Amino acid sequence: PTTENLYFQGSMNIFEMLRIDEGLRLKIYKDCEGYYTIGIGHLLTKSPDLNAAKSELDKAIGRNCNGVITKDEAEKLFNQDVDAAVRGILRNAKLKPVYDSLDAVRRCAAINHVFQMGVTGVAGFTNVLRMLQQKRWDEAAVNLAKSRWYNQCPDRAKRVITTFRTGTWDAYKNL
Repeated sequence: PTTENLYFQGSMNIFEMLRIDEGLRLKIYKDCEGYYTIGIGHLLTKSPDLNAAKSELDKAIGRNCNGVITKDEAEKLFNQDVDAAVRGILRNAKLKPVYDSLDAVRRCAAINHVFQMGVTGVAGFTNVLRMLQQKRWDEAAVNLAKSRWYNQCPDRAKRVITTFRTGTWDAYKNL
């Protein structure tokens, strides 16, 4: 690793990680599962109704957006959504002990997983949670790769799975 390479971990954090996995879009679009999304992975609604998505958007931002937001608004919403995922882990009796056992990089992977799937989805993966607590990284990554979350939308999840396997930021290098 060069001096620059050793600096790369200091540039990565949960925000930059999710920003790479989710992208940044200023107009409502459908994600890989067909759900209306905006910003940095902000899922607006699971309803097939674009009007519902627009109503949820206006509520989230606090103005009449007509389906479009600014980069600053996307960043603000993203920070709220990341804070929500962390809070959701820490108040959950199943997820908190696993999260606490993880190193800093895998804790980002955990927050990312919860941001993408929600708390009950993540807390339902009984075997993966035990594998992570037991530091069985290869087994945890193989089992994550069986999930519908990964298999239905591999490009958004693959980086996170690698990060659970290695505890490094290597999957986020050289985009």
